[PDB]
Amino acid sequence: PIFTVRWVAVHTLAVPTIFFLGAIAAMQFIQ
Amino acid sequence: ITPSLKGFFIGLLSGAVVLGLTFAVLIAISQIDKV
Amino acid sequence: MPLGISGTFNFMIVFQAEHNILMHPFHQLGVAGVFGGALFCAMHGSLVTSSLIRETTETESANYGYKFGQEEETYNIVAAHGYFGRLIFQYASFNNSRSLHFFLAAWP
Amino acid sequence: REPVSGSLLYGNNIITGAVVPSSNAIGLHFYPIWEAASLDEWLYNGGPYQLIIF
Amino acid sequence: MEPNPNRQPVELNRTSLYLGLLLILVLALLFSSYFFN
Amino acid sequence: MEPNPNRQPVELNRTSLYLGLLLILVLALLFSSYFFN
Amino acid sequence: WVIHSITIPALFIAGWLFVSTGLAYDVFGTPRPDSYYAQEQRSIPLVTDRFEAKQQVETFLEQLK
Amino acid sequence: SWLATSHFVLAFFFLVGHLWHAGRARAAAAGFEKGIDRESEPVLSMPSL
Amino acid sequence: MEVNQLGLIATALFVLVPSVFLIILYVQTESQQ
Amino acid sequence: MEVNQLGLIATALFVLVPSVFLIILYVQTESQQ
Amino acid sequence: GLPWYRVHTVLINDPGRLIAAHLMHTALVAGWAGSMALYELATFDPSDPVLNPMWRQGMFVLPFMARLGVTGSWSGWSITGETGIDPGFWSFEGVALAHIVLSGLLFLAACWHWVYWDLELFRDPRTGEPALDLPKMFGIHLFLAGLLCFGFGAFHLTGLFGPGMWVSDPYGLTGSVQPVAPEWGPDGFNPYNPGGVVAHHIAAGIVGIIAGLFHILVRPPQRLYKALRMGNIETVLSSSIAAVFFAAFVVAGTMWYGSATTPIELFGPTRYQWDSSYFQQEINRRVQASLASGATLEEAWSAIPEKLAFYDYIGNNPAKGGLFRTGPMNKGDGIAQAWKGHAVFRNKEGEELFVRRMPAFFESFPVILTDKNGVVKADIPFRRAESKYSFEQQGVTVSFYGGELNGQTFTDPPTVKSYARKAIFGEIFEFDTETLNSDGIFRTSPRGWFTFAHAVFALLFFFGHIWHGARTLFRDVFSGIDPE
Amino acid sequence: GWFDILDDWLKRDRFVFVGWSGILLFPCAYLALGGWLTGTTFVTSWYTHGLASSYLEGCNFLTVAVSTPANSMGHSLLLLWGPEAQGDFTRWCQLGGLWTFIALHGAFGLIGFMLRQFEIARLVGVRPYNAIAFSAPIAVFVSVFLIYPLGQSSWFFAPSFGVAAIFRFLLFFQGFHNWTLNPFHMMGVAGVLGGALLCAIHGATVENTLFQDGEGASTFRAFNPTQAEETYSMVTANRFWSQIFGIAFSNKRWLHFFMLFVPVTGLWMSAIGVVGLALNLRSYDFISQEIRAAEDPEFETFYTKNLLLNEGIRAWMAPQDQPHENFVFPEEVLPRGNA
Amino acid sequence: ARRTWLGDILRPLNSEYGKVAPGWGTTPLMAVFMGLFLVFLLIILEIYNSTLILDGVNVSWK
Amino acid sequence: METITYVFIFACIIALFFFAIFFREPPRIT
Ligand SMILES: CCCCCCCCCCCCC(=O)OC[C@H](CO[C@@H]1O[C@@H](CO)[C@H](O)[C@H](O)[C@@H]1O)OC(=O)CCCCCCCCCCCCCCC[C@H](CC)CCCCCCCCCCCCC(=O)O[C@H](COC(=O)CCCCCCCCCCCC)CO[C@@H]1O[C@@H](CO)[C@H](O)[C@H](O)[C@@H]1O
Ligand code: CLA
Ligand code: CLA
Ligand code: CLA
Ligand SMILES: CCCCCCCCCCCCCCCC(=O)O[C@H](COC(=O)CCCCCCCCCCCC)CO[C@@H]1O[C@@H](CO)[C@H](O)[C@H](O)[C@@H]1O
Ligand code: HEM
Ligand SMILES: CC1=C(/C=C/C(C)=C/C=C/C(C)=C/C=C/C=C(C)/C=C/C=C(C)/C=C/C2=C(C)CCCC2(C)C)C(C)(C)CCC1
Ligand SMILES: CCCCCCCCCCCCO[C@@H]1O[C@H](CO)[C@@H](O[C@H]2O[C@H](CO)[C@@H](O)[C@H](O)[C@H]2O)[C@H](O)[C@H]1O
Ligand SMILES: CCCCCCCCCCCCO[C@@H]1O[C@H](CO)[C@@H](O[C@H]2O[C@H](CO)[C@@H](O)[C@H](O)[C@H]2O)[C@H](O)[C@H]1O
Ligand SMILES: [Fe+2]
Repeated sequence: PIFTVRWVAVHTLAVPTIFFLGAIAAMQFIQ
Repeated sequence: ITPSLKGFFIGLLSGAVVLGLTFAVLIAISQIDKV
Repeated sequence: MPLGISGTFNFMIVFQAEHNILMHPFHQLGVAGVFGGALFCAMHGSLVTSSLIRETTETESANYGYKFGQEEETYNIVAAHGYFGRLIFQYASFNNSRSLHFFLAAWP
Repeated sequence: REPVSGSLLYGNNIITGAVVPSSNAIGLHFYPIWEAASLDEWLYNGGPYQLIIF
Repeated sequence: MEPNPNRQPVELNRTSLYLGLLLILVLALLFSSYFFN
Repeated sequence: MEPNPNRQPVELNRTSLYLGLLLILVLALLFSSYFFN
Repeated sequence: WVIHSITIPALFIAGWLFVSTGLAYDVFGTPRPDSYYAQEQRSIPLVTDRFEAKQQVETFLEQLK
Repeated sequence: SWLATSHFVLAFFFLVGHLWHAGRARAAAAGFEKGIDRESEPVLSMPSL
Repeated sequence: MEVNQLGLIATALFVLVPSVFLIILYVQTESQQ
Repeated sequence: MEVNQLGLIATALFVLVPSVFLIILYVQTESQQ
Repeated sequence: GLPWYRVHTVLINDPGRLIAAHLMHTALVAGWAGSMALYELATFDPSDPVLNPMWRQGMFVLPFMARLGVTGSWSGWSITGETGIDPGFWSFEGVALAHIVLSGLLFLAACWHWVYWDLELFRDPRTGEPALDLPKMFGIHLFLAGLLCFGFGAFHLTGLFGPGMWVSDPYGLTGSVQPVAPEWGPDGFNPYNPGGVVAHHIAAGIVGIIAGLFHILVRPPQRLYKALRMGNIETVLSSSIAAVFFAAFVVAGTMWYGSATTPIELFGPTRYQWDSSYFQQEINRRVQASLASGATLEEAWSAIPEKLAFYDYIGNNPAKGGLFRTGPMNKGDGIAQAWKGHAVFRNKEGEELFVRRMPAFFESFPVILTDKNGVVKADIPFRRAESKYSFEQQGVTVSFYGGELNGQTFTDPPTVKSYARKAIFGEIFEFDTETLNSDGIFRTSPRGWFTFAHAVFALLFFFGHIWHGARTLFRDVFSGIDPE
Repeated sequence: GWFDILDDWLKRDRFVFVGWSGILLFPCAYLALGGWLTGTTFVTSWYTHGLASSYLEGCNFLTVAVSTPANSMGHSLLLLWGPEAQGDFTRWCQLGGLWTFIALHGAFGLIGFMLRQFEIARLVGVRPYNAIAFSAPIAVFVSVFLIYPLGQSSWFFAPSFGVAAIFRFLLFFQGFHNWTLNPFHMMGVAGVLGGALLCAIHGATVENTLFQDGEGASTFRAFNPTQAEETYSMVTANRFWSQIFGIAFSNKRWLHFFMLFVPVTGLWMSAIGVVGLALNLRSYDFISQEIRAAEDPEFETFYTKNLLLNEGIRAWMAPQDQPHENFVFPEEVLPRGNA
Repeated sequence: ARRTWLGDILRPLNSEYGKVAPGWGTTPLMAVFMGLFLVFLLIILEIYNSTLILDGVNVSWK
Repeated sequence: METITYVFIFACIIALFFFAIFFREPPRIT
C-alpha cells in the first residue's frame, strides 16, 4: 500500500527498464 | 458513423474517461491527506 | 582551411566526404561541449538574472541599480538555489558558486 | 588550370569571398616572398595564404 | 491645464550606443550580401 | 585634470528645426528631378 | 531488501522470453530475420496510399514466402 | 597511423599540462595562488585608466 | 522608365542626413534644463 | 556583375535609420542635467 | 530614467493617451492598405488576364479586394477581362482611396485624444486614479463585433443585400462572383465548400451576440478575477496575443493548404496541386474522353484551354523559389506569351516516352526519359559521360500537339534537349524575357509570401505571448526579487 | 475546501514538486521517453522507408530511431484507432504512427515543462527569466519538428528522433535546401558558439578571481554561502579584460542578462529560417554570380564549388532517401566529378 | 477633469469597477463550454486532415 | 558599387572598435 509520493516514481519508471534489459540481452544471442 | 467517425468517438470517450480517472485519483489522494 | 565564410563551408563538407567526421566520437563530444556550453550559458545566465535584489524603481531600468563596486551580493543564492533545487531534485543544485563557475568553464 | 577567384574585387559577396589557400603545385614547401620567382608568381600560387596563417 | 503628470526622460548610456551601432552594422554587413543578390 | 573650462551647449529651438526640415526637402524636391535625370 | 530478490528476477526473465519466444515479432510487426523478400523478387515492399495500408501491408506480408 | 594519432593527443595535453602547472608554479611562488586577498586587493589601489 | 540606377540613394542621404542633423541638435535643446 | 538594382538602398536605410535612432536617443542622454 | 525599449510603458495608465496610440497605429495601417493598393494597381496590367493572371503578376494586396467581390476600376478593365463594366463607385481606386480618406480622419482624430488625455470618463468616483472596466469594456466590443459578424455573414456574403463572395470551379477555369447560398450541415465544414463559410459567420454572429450580451450583464467571479489579474491592462495584452497568435497560424494553414476561401484564380495554386499531380490527372481525363469521344489526337489536345494547362508548370507553384529572390513571378521567366503544346517523345520507333517531372525539392533535376514500364530508355549525360541511353544516340522524335505549333517534328541533339531540359518543368511556354528583363530563375508566388510573413510573425507572438504572460502574473514581483 | 485541499496538496513540499503543470507534464513526458525507447527497440521502420533501422534486428545504438510515416501516408495524425489503424495496434506501429505519438505527447510534455518553469516562480518569488529563456528550444522544437513537416508533402520529412537519424536529416538540408548559407542560420551559429564561448569565459574569469576565504590550496570547500559579499572581485576582472581584449563588463546584472540573451536570440533567429525553409524559400543561388557563371565556365568561387557538392548529394542520396518517389537514376546521369 | 458630451454619456456605463461576483460566481458553466469547445475544435481538426470522414463530406476539392 | 559598400560597412566597424576601446567612460568604483 503506497500512496503517491516517491514509490510511484521509480516503480512506474525503473520497472520497464528491467523489462527492456530482457530485450537487449536476449537479442544479443540471436542470429 | 464511419469507421473514422466511430473511432474518433471512441478516442474522445477514452480520453475523457482517463482525464476523468486521473482527476478523480488526484482529488481523492488530495482529500485523503489533511495537514 | 580556405579562410572565408564560403571557404569554410566548402572545407567541412569535403572534409566530411573523406573522413566521415560526424560518426567520429571526438566530434560527437565536441557537440556536447558546445551545446552544454551554450546551454549552461543560458541557465547560469538566467537563474542569476532571475534573482536580483531590487535597488531600482519599476520605471527605471533594472540594470542601472547595480553600482560598479557593490560589495553587496547582487543576486540571492538562497532564492535561486531552491529554485533550481525545486525544479529538479534538491541534491544537484551546486550550492557553491566557486564550484559551479569552474564546472561552467570546464564543460565547454 | 582552374584559377579560383576568392577575392572581393571580383564579383564576390562577403559570403563567397575568401583567401584561397596555397596550391598543390607548391605543396607544403615554405614559400615566402623572396623564394618565389616573381611577385605575381608569388600571388598566383597562393602565397598570401601561407603568409597570413603563419 | 495639467500636462500629464506621468512622463519620464528616455536614457541610453554611452555603452548601449555602441552595441546597437555594432549590431546594426553587423546585421547589415551580414544582410547586405543578400540585398544585392 | 581640467576638462576645458570653455564649453557651451548647442541650442536649436523648435522653429529652426522646421526651416531646415522645410529647406532640405524643398532643395531635394527641387534637385531630386535632376539626380534621376 | 525484501521482495527485490523476487520482482527483478521474475520480471527480467519475461523480457528475456519475448525475444526468445519471438512474441515481440507479431506484436510489433517487425520482420523476421529471414522475412523480407518473399520468393526472390528483390524490391521494397513499400506501403503506398491511405485508407489502404491496413489492407496493403497485408499484401506484402501475405506472400512471406 | 595509430602511434602518430595516439602520441599526438597525449602530446597535446602535455602542452596544456605545461601551461597548467607553469601557472600554478609561479603563482605559488608569487604567493597569491591561494586566491586573491580580500584584505588588500592588488587591483584595488592602482591608477584607474 | 530608365533612370540613373544609383540616383535614388542620392535623395535618401540628401534628405535624411541634413534632416537628422537638425533633429539631433533639436532633441538636445529639448533636453536643456 | 549583375545585381538587384534597388538592393543598395536596403542597406543604407537598414544601416542609417536604426543607427540614427540610437544616436538621437544618446545625444539626448548626453544633454541630461 | 527609462530604457529605450520600455519607452511606451508611459501609457501604462493614461487611458486617454492610449486611445491616441491605437488610433495613430490604426490610421497608419489603413494608409498602408490604401497606398499599397494604388502602387500595386499602378503597375498592374489588365491586358492579358487569360494567360497571365494577377497572382503571377506579383500583385499582393489586389487579389484580396477581388476576393470579396470588388472588380474592375475606372480604367475600364474587369478582373476577368471582358471589360463590360458597371463598376459603381466601388473599385480598386475606390476601395483604395476610401482607406486613405479613412487613414486621414483617424489620424486627425488621433491628435485630438492625444491633446486631451484627461477626461472625466476615465476616473471612477471611489478612486481619483484612472481606471476602466476590463470585464465590462470587453462585453461591448464583443457584442459589437458579433453584431458586425452576423451582419457580414447575413447581408454581405449571402448577397441578400450586397455583392456575393468569390466562388470558383475546382479547376480554377471559371472566374466567378456570386451570392453564396449558406449551407450549414455536415458538409458545411468542408472548407472547400464556401457554403459553410457564410453560415459560419451567421452562426458566429449569434454566438457572438449572446456572449457579448452576457459579459455586459454580469461581472466575473471573485476567485477567478483574482487569479488572472484582471484590471491590469497587460492581462488583456497577454491573452489578446494568444488569440491573434492562434489565428495567425490558421490563415497560414488555409493559405498554404488550399481553401475555398482563397481561390486558385486569385492566388496561385497551392503546393499540393503540383505534387498530387492534380491537374495532369484532370487534364488528361478530358483529353482521354475527347479521344474517347474521338478526333485527331491533335484535335483533342487542340481544344484544351491554355489557362488550365498554364496552372501546370513547375515555376508556377509557390514551393519553388528563393527567399531573397524578389519581385513578381514574371521577373523569373518573363511574361507568358503563348502555350506551345504537349511534347510527346517517341523512341524514334514511335513508342511514347514520358519525362520524369520535377519534384519540388531539386533546383536542378536530372532530365530523364522513361516509358510506361518506368525503365529508362533514354537519358541525358551530365557533361562528359560515356553514351548509353543518350537520346542523340538512341533517337528521339518530339512532336508538339495542341497549342501554338502542331505536328512539327524536331530530331537533333541541340533542339530536342532544349525542350527536354524545359520539358521536366511541365508543359512548355513561350516567354518574353527582356521586356521585364527576366533572368530565367524562379520566384515564389503571393501564396508563398503571404504565408511566410504570418508564420514568422506568428512564431514571434508566441514568444510575445509568453513574455507579457509572465508579466501579468508577476507584475507584483517583476520589479525585482525581495531580500530572501 | 474541495478544490482548495487539492491545491495545497499539489503545491506541498515533497521529493520532487508536482505542480498543476505536473498533471500535464509527467504523463505527457513519461510517455514520450517511454514511447521512444520502445519504438527504438522493437518497432521497425521497414514498410515505411523500406530500410530497417531499429534495435531488434542487427542495428547498433547510434543508427536506431523511430522513422516517420511515409509520404503517400500524408499529413494524417495517425491516431491509435484512426481510420487507418482502425484500432489495430501492430499496423499502427509499422506505419510509424509511433512517431507522431512521440512528437505530440512530446510537445505537450515539452509545454508542461515550461508551465512548471512558471508555476515554480509565483510560489517562490523569482522572476521568470528561466521559462522565457526556455522558449528558445520550444521555438526550435516546434519549428523543426512541426512547422517544417507541414510545409512538405507529408510527415515523412522530419527528424526521426535518433542519433544517426538526425544526421540523415542534416545532410538532407545541405543537399537540397543549401542550409549553411542561409543567413538566418548564421545568426544561430553565432548564438550557440557565442553562448559556448561566453559560457567558458565567464566560468573561467570568476574562477580565476577568488577572495581566498579558505586555507587549503583547493578552493571549493573554501566557500561559505552565508550572506557573503561577492565571492569574486569585479574590480579585478574589469580592469583585467579591459587591458587585454579591451572591453569588459562592469555590471553583474548586465553580464548575466547578456548570457541569457545570446543563446536565446541565437535560436529564434534560427527558428525563423527553418520556418522560411518549410516553404522552400531556401537561401540559394546569388543571382549575381550565377549569371556571371553563365558568362564563362572558368570563373570559380568557393560558392560555385558548393553547388556541385549540393548537386551530388541530391542525386546520390535521392533514391535511397526517397524510395516512395520511385527514382531510378541511370549511371552516367549522376553528376560525377571528372566531368 | 474635462467632462464632455460623450464623457458625460458613457461614464455611467463603466462606473462599476470594483464590484465582482462573490465567490465562484458562475465558474462551472464556463468550464462546461470550454471543454465542449475543445472537443468541438478537435472535431474540426479530425475532419480537415481526413482523419474523420463524415458521410458526404469530401476533403477533395468540391 | 557592390564592393565599395562592403568596405564602407566594414570600415565603420573598425572605426567603432578603435573608438569604443579608448573612448569608453571609465566605470569608477563607488
Ligand atoms: C526600421 C528599423 C527600426 C529599428 C529601431 C530599433 C533598432 C534596434 C536598436 C537596438 C540597439 C539598442 C541597444 O543595443 O541597447 C542595448 C540593449 C538595452 O540595454 C539597456 O541599455 C540602457 C537603456 O537604454 C540601460 O543600461 C539598460 O539597463 C540596458 O543596459 O541591450 C539589450 O536589451 C539586449 C540586446 C542585445 C543586442 C545584441 C548585443 C550584442 C551583439 C553585438 C553585435 C554582435 C556582432 C557579432 C559579429 C561581430 C563582429 C566582427 C566585425 C564584431 C567583432 C567584435 C565582437 C566582439 C565584441 C562584441 C561585444 C562583446 C561584448 C561587449 C558588450 C559590452 O557590453 O561592452 C560594452 C561596450 O562594448 C562594446 O560596445 C563593443 C564594441 C566593440 C568592442 C570590440 C573590442 C575590440 C578588440 C580588438 C582586439 C584586441 C586584441 C561595455 O560593457 C558594458 O557596458 C555597460 C552595459 O550596461 C555597463 O557598464 C556594463 O556593466 C558593461 O560595462
Ligand atoms: C501587438 C502586440 C504587442 C503589443 C501591444 C506590445 C506592447 C508592449 N510591449 Mg511587447 N512584444 C510583443 C508584442 C506586443 N507588445 C511581441 C510579439 C514580443 C516578442 C518579440 C514582445 C516583446 C516585448 C518585450 C521583451 C518587452 C515588450 C514591452 C512592451 C511594452 C512597451 C513596448 C516598448 O517600449 O517597446 C518599444 C520598442 C521600440 C521603440 C523598438 C521597436 C523596434 C522594433 C524592433 C522594430 C519595429 C519596426 C516595425 C514597427 C516593424 C513592424 C512590426 C511588424 C509586426 C508589423 C508595450 C506594452 C516591454 C515591456 O512591457 O516592458 C516594460 C518589454 O520589455 N514587449
Ligand atoms: C504581410 C506583409 C507583406 C507581404 C506578404 C508582402 C509581399 C510582397 N510584397 Mg510587399 N510590402 C509590405 C508588406 C508585405 N509585402 C510593406 C509593409 C511594404 C511597405 C514598405 C511593402 C512594400 C512593397 C513594395 C514596394 C513592393 C512589394 C512587393 C511585394 C511582392 C514581392 C515580394 C517582395 O517584394 O518582398 C521582398 C521580400 C524580401 C526581400 C524578404 C526579405 C526581407 C527581410 C527578411 C526582412 C528583414 C529582416 C530583419 C533584417 C531581421 C533582422 C534581425 C534583427 C532584428 C536581429 C510580395 C507579394 C513588390 C511588388 O510589387 O510585388 C511584385 C514591390 O515592388 N512590397
Ligand atoms: C508552451 C506554450 C504556452 C505557454 C508557456 C503558455 C503560458 C501561459 N498562457 Mg497560454 N496559450 C498557448 C500556449 C502557451 N501558453 C496556446 C498555444 C494558446 C492557444 C491560443 C494559449 C492560450 C492562452 C489563453 C487564452 C490564455 C493563456 C494564458 C497563459 C498564462 C497563464 C495561464 C496559462 O499558463 O495557461 C496556459 C494553459 C495551457 C497552455 C493549457 C495546457 C495545454 C492543453 C491542456 C493541451 C491540451 C490539448 C488537447 C488535449 C487537444 C490537443 C490535440 C492535438 C491534436 C493538438 C501563461 C503565461 C492566460 C493568460 O492570459 O494569463 C494571464 C490566458 O488567458 N494562454
Ligand atoms: C523610414 C523607415 C524605413 C525602413 C526601411 C528598412 C528596409 C530594410 C529592409 C529592406 C529590404 C529590401 C529588399 C530588397 C529587394 C527588393 O527591392 O524588393 C522590393 C520590395 O521589397 C519588399 O517588399 C520588402 C518587404 C517584404 C514583405 C514581407 C516581409 C517579410 C518579413 C520577414 C520576416 C520577419 C523577419 C521590390 O523588388 C524590386 O522591384 C521589383 C519590381 O517592382 C523587382 O524585383 C526589382 O528587381 C526589385 O527586386
Ligand atoms: C512488480 C514490481 C515491484 C513490486 C510489486 C515492488 C514492491 C514494492 C512495494 C510494495 C514497496 C513499498 C513498500 C516498501 O517500501 O516496503 C516498494 C518500495 C521500493 N521498491 Fe519495489 N517493487 C517492485 C519493483 C521494484 C523495482 C524494479 C525497484 C528498482 C529500484 C524497486 C525498488 C524499490 C524502492 C526504491 C522502493 C522505495 C519506494 C519509496 O522510497 O517511495 N522495486 N517496492
Ligand atoms: C490626413 C488627411 C488626409 C490625408 C491622408 C493621407 C495622405 C494619409 C497617408 C497615409 C499613408 C499613405 C500611410 C502609409 C504608410 C505606411 C506605412 C507607414 C508603412 C510602413 C510599414 C513598415 C515600417 C513596414 C516594415 C517592414 C519593412 C520596412 C520591411 C520588412 C517588412 C516590414 C513589414 C517589417 C486627407 C487628404 C484624406 C484628408 C483628411 C485628413
Ligand atoms: C552607404 C554609403 C553609400 C556609398 C555608396 C558609394 C557608391 C559609389 C558609386 C560609384 C559608382 C558606381 O555606380 C554604379 O556603378 C555600377 C557598377 O559599379 C553600375 O552598374 C551597372 O553595372 C553593374 C555591373 O556590376 C550591373 O550590375 C548594374 O546593374 C549596372 O547598372 C551603375 O550603373 C552605377 O550606378
Ligand atoms: C582599412 C580598410 C582599408 C580598405 C582599403 C581599400 C579602400 C578602397 C575603397 C574603394 C575601393 C572600391 O573598389 C572599387 O569597387 C567598385 C565598386 O563599385 C568596383 O567597380 C565595379 O563597378 C565598375 C563600374 O563599371 C566596374 O568597372 C568594375 O570593374 C566593378 O568592379 C571597382 O572596380 C573597384 O575599384
Ligand atoms: Fe554568469
